[PDB]
Amino acid sequence: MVLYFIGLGLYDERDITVKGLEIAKKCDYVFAEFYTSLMAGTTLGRIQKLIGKEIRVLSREDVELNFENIVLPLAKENDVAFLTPGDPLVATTHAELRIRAKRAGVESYVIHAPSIYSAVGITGLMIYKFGKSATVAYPEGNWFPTSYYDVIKENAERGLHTLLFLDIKAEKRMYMTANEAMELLLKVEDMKKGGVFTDDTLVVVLARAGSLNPTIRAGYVKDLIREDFGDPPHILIVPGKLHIVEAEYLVEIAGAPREILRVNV
Amino acid sequence: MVLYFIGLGLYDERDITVKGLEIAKKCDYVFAEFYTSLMAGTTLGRIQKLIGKEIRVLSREDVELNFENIVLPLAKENDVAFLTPGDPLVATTHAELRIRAKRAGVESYVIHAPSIYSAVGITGLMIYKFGKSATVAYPEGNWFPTSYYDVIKENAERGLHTLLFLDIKAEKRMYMTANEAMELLLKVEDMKKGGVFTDDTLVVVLARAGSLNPTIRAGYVKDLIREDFGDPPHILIVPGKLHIVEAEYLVEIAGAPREILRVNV
Ligand SMILES: Nc1ncnc2c1ncn2[C@@H]1O[C@H](CSCC[C@H](N)C(=O)O)[C@@H](O)[C@H]1O
Ligand code: NA
Repeated sequence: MVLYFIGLGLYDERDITVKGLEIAKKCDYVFAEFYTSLMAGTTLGRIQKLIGKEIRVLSREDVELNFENIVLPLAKENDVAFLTPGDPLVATTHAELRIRAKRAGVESYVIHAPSIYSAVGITGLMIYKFGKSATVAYPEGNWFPTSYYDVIKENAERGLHTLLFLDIKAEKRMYMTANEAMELLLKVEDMKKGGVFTDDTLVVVLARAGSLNPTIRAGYVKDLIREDFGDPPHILIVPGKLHIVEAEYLVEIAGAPREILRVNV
Repeated sequence: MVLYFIGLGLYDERDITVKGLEIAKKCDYVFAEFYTSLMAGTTLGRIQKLIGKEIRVLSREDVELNFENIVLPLAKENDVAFLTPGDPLVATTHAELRIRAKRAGVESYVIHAPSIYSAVGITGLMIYKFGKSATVAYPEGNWFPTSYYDVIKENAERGLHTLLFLDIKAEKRMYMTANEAMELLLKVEDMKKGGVFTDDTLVVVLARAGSLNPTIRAGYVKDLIREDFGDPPHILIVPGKLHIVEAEYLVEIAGAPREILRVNV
């Protein structure tokens, strides 16, 4: 009679919360999806071992189309777990899945886990200063999306920080690097000429959040555009005017150049 | 020989990540603070039991004024952990404590935990649509804080949602409720008369996120301002222009007025 939406966390199989692990262990069936995002620091096998249950993986179609035929039927007479990377209902559309559960007469509960939305606090950037978020998507064919450029403009205009999710082809396990995102943004700048993103723009890169050894770097596009930030996933941030405290953290912790203490404050 | 910033989670001792627990179990000394947020579903004892270590609780003054005198000295010869509610670097100034660690020659690591900042995803409001965040602070003496009113205005104009952290006076066991936040906002409205927060404003309340049965409610201020949302902690959200899919969830899951289903395009 119960369906548990359980967050897997940021990076590896230890990023799930104790609550989520123990509940997953007591469930009769455990499902998981890896199409909204991936757990770059672990594997299905490792996660299976930790939980001590076989995990049935579901595709985007299995969920978006046949969630009530695959998952809900079992949740009617058993305790079922549905695992997803990060924090459940975060940057996803699983929210409506709770409505599907309701109409099928199934109870559902959410077991939270860290999300990059909050994890980016490790960059030293104050959380309240973040504005609207966006995703940088790969252009393809005759399609060149640029709305993320406008989000940065509107945020920075109000002194707010912009969290930019980088394109990911989950099924193919292909990551867009921060380097690629920067190249894309410069190209967009060249087309819109808004003065939003240039070689002089200060950016922050967070790689492998959740890992004990994440890469946290800050500097101007001209110097970071070709830097190696390590293995994905990469997250790009375009800070607005930093607070003194923010800049100091970037310099002391993210190796930012002293120059930001006077140019970006 | 290192210092661990470990988040404890939203509600109870089990909201810590498995990563955080295993690491905390092997530390020589464990410190903590419980003034930045309220974990309404656990106690110091339970946390101590789970981690299997005695925990020395610090006050805001101990941290802000003497962190390098109390904690850092031990971290020079031992493995030390500093525990906090939710995520240690979200809506706190703890980030700066990493700079102090550096100067003391102490390497520090951060272990994330579920945060209210991402847990709001359970309201059904899309996380990317949130703008600048703010805190509703208790007025003290002749001093009546009001900036949070302008944050709402700026966000709403942009059709963005506004997350409002509520005040907390831990040493006095005072936890601002959504009801008090609302009362204060109506007062600010009467003064600034910007038409930002009135009896007809649609709001969302999330209480005790992290527990299995949090209170999730959406509705007009006139109807919710005197509603009982249960024990603290609470957060208040003033949504921007709602997406049809956000409205549906608010209605089906948060008991919102069915009329919000009719969005004015
Ligand atoms: N479990 C919870 N449920 C509802 N609100 C919460 C909450 N935990 C924190 N809050 C909100 O956040 C405020 C504290 S600010 C500190 C947040 C913490 N660092 C975190 O990452 O979660 C509380 O006063 C309340 O307004
Ligand atoms: Na945000």
